[PDB]
Formats: sequence, structure tokens, C-alpha cells
Amino acid sequence: SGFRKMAFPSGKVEGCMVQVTCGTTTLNGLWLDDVVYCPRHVINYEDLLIRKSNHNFLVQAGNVQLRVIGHSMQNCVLKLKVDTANPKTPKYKFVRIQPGQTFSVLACYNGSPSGVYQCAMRPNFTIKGSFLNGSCGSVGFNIDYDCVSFCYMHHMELPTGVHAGTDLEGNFYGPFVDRQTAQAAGTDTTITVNVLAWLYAAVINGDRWFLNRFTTTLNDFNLVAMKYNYEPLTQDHVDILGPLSAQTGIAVLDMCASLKELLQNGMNGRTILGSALLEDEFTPFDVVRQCSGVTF
Amino acid sequence: SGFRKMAFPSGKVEGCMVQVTCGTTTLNGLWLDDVVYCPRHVICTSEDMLNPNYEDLLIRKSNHNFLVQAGNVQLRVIGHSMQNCVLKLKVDTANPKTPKYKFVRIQPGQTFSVLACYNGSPSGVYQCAMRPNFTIKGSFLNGSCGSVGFNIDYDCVSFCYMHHMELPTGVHAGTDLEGNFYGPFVDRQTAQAAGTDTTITVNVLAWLYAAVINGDRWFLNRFTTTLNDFNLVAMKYNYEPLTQDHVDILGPLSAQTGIAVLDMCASLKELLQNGMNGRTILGSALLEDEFTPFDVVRQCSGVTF
Ligand SMILES: CS(=O)(=O)Oc1ccc2cncc(NC(=O)Cc3cccc(Cl)c3)c2c1
Ligand SMILES: CS(=O)(=O)Oc1ccc2cncc(NC(=O)Cc3cccc(Cl)c3)c2c1
Ligand SMILES: [Cl-]
Repeated sequence: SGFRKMAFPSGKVEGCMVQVTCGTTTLNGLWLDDVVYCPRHVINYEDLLIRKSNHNFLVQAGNVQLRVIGHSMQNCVLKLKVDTANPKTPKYKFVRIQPGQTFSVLACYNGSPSGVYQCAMRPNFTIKGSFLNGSCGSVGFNIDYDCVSFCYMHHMELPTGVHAGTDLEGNFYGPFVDRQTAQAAGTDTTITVNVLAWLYAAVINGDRWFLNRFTTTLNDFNLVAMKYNYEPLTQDHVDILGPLSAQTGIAVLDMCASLKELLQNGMNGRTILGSALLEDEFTPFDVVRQCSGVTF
Repeated sequence: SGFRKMAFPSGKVEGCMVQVTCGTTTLNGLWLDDVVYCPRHVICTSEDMLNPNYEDLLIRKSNHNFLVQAGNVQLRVIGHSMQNCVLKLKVDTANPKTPKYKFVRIQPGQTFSVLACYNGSPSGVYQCAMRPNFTIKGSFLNGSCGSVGFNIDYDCVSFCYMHHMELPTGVHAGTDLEGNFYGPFVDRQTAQAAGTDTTITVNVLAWLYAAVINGDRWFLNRFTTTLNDFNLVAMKYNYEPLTQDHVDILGPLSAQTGIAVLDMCASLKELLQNGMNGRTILGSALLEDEFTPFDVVRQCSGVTF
């Protein structure tokens, strides 16, 4: 029993965190094999990069200084070739996630990991993270089997306190650029398939007060959900929730009618899994994993 | 900016998790130097759990009855002893991944990270608090016994909790790493129930100071309170009494934000009376009590927005 916002064990990622200094700027880098990946804003980026030499980049792994022997840029990520392969390099992949998907963030300062938390890529491509100055270069990841899938690298904070960054190939999530200009997150929406998954997790943990005898149609549900700034629910989402529907005995459009009643009438002083708000940062896969005990 | 429930990086603890098997029971152990620590109920059958005599069950065991597995390697058990509710298995190999560590016993209201494991394999990490009724609201399934709670301030891992059991309400009970239970619990399948739980007042106040640091002040009022009047009101909402120690501990946050502890107590009093009126505080519609004053100072900036 119990339902917590759970992050993946961070050890495989901790053994990759390094400190990258260029002039006055210090941020975090990801050391995989003989390459250190970090935000290019550590340095017209091609014009600024051409003026740099290998010895201008100081890379520190624990108490050891790594020697930079080459450098290149890929989109908004700087790739620093180092003379030493990381002996702690785990099995890994660079993957680009979609909005609604969740991941763990290992927040670092000066190449030293300080905390791990779980979060979701919002529909407006920002993340509601917890980052201070020096956090740049902190990474997002998932673990599937013994393989670390790196999906996010932190680049900046927006004026609303939310965060923006790139995949590990340097492509930003969202219409953001890595510069000091007028940038604002778009109007955000609630991740409907995730709220439904979280409602199924509450039923599994013995919370059924919100269940009712009613069912709905996908069309009627989407007409109602569009009124509350909820993301549209697709047939793919309905298919993905299939296993949880079979385990609890509540059809996806049956649970949608519960969500419709919760949206139109509120919680009436009640909570669901210790929350007075509808939680949208657990995917259907996160719910099945936390209510099954998958290990790494 | 931002405020998340943050856990410590778990790598230093992952390199200590092992699987302990005794007969049909399999659970987690903590391998530090040449000793594996695990719940003593690993020696029990389900029948034995009603009235187990651990001393009688342990005397019938030999070293080779305990199977310890670290990754794909079998460790050889060369000795065994019981200390309170923890079994200490002496092994022939010191853990090369043993971090700098300490065993610390925490008090209610204190927070810690939990590395939830099954079959000696870590599956997840989350942050939680020791409730005033000595239980923890964790997320654990069967096979999670032996998972540990810890804090990592600087380079030293402070082990404070080892998971032993789930109570009827879904909450969890366990021991410090010396085998002493937190709360009036026994490692026995007996009519045991968690006491009525209360809200950790000093933690809610710390979290209200964190909201002010992140630029939110809608909940403040022009009022103050005496400590006695605050406690008379707080007790009616099942909030823990606020002591002078708690007021002293909140001193730094009071100096940083410019809001006296007893003035923050007055906003808390008003929030309990009015609710949030459709508003949130740090993305929450409930008053959060699982961040200590120390957690707030660690996570938040030193400059108030
Ligand atoms: C603004 S500050 O308080 O001085 O420092 C912070 C604070 C929290 C912060 C949290 N995450 C990231 C930060 N850094 C930036 O956004 C730097 C920046 C600027 C322009 C363009 C880019 Cl790509 C990056 C943060 C800075
Ligand atoms: C056997 S079950 O209740 O269906 O599965 C669970 C579920 C969640 C669980 C979460 N933590 C621990 C579990 N196991 C026990 O409590 C074992 C036990 C029993 C009596 C006394 C003691 Cl000291 C220990 C859990 C079992
Ligand atoms: Cl303590």
C-alpha cells in the first residue's frame, strides 16, 4: 500500500555528473564514454565557439581534472571530447520524450548531485522543476531494465518559475531559445490520461468514493474536458489504460464519467491519495510499475 | 525557483542493497563493511509471526541457512547475531562500495529518503517523514522488507530507518539500524494499530516560509498570536503542539523573510479557519507537512523573491 511520487534510483546517473567551467560560468556536464555533454550557453554560438580552445574548458570529475582534447556543437548542446573514458558509463540511450511522459531529474550544482525528483514534461513543454542558479546541465532520465534513457538537459528558468531544456541531442522541448530574451510558457493544460491513471491507482489502493454507475462517450468527455483546460483524450489513451481497466473492473469511459463529475462538482472536502487536486504527473506505466514492484 | 519533494541521490545506498533468503522468505539486507543488516523476521514462518520466540528460532539456525546475494554473487555468511529487531549477518567479504556512514535514530517530524527494494534490487526512491504517531506513509509492496531510509548531508550517509511491516491502515512501521522500533510496535502479527495521526506544525510553518521565499504572500495577515493561543487553536485541527524549540528552529527563516514566527503562526491559524478559497500554496491545495525547516533552507534560495 501507499502511493508516492517515485523517482528512479539515480546511482547510474550520479557516476556521470561532472563540473564544466568556461571563463566565469560554471554548470553541470554529463560524462559518457570520452564525451562530456553540457548546455552550449556555457560559452552567434559558432562565432563564440571558434574563438575557444580546448584548454579554455575546465572539466572536473570529483577531485580529478579531465583534459579536453576536442569540442563540437550539436544544436544547443556542447560536446567536449575528453582524454579519459568514464569507467562508470552505464548502458544508455538518448531518447526524446513527448508531453505527458514522466522522468526523474538528478539536480546538480558544481558537478555534485544534490537531489532527485520525479516530474512530467507539461503539454506546454515546460517542466515544473526545482532548480537554483548552478543547476544548468542537470539531466532527466528513465531506466528500463539496466539501460538509462537520457531525455532532458536543463538549460533555463522562465519568468513564471517553470523550467525549459533540451533532449541530449540539443533540441529544445517547446518554442524556446537559449538566450536572454522575452520568453514565456504557453497556457498549460492538464494531462488527462495521467489523471485517469492516478484515479485507477486510487481505486487499487482502496479509494472508490468517486466511482459512480455512469459511463460516457469519448466525444462527450472531450467536449467537457476542453472546458476545464484538460488535454483531449484519444483512442490511444483509452487503449493504453486497458490493463488498469481490466484489473479494477472500471471501463475507461466509466472512469471518465467519474472525472467529469469531479471536474463539474469538485472533491467536496474529500481527498484522493492524500491530494485535494487531481494529480497528472503519473503515467499509466508509472501506476502499473509502482503497483507491481519493477526493479533496476 | 520551484519547490519539489526532493529525495537524496540514492547511489551510495544502491551499492549496499543485497537479497537475504532464509528458507522460503526472501527480503532486502543492507551490506556495510563485512555485515549484512536485515529484519529478524526473515527467520520466521507466517505461522510464527503470531507469537515468535526469536531467540528460540535463531538458536536453531546455522550460518549456511542464510543465503545472501549481492548482484549475481553469493556472499558467504560466517557469523550471525541479533540486536533488538535486526539480524546482523557477518559475511566473508567487505562491501567495496561501503560509503562513509552513521546510524542515527530520528524523531517524529524528521524527513528522509527511502530506497524501495525487492529481491535486493532497488526500484525507486521517494521522500517521506516520520509521522508524529511513529508510522511512515510509504509506498511498499510484499518483498520490500529491509528497504532503508536515509539522509545524505555532505558525503556521509545517515541510515535512520529499516522497513519491517505494513499496518492495517496501509501505513508502515520499522526500526532504526540498531533494531529499535519507532513507535509502540512489535515485529509480531498482533492487533496493533497506529495511533491517531497529527499534522507536523513546525514543518507546515517552514513550508509557509518557503512559499514566502518563492514570492507568495496571499495568506499572511496583520495579526500576531501568543504561543499558547496558537496551540489552543492548532490542537482543535489535530496539529502537533508547537514548542519553544520549534520557534527557535524557525529563527533563521523568520530573519530571512522578515516575518516573526508568531506572525506566521497567525497566518496558519487563519488558513485553518478559512481554507484556501480556490487558491494553492506552492502548487498544493493542502497544507504540506513533510518539509522540515532544514529541508526548506537546503532547497530554497538564500534571497527572498
Ligand atoms: C535569475 S537568478 O536568480 O539570478 O539565477 C537563476 C535562478 C534559478 C535558475 C533555475 N534554472 C536555471 C537558471 N538559469 C538560467 O535561466 C540562465 C539562462 C539565462 C538565459 C538563457 C539561458 Cl538558456 C539560461 C536559473 C538562474
Ligand atoms: C502479505 S500482504 O499484506 O498481502 O502484502 C504486503 C503488502 C505491503 C507490505 C508492505 N511492507 C511490508 C509488508 N510485509 C509485512 O508486513 C510482513 C510482516 C508481517 C507481520 C509482521 C511483520 Cl514484522 C512483517 C507488506 C506486505
Ligand atoms: Cl531527528
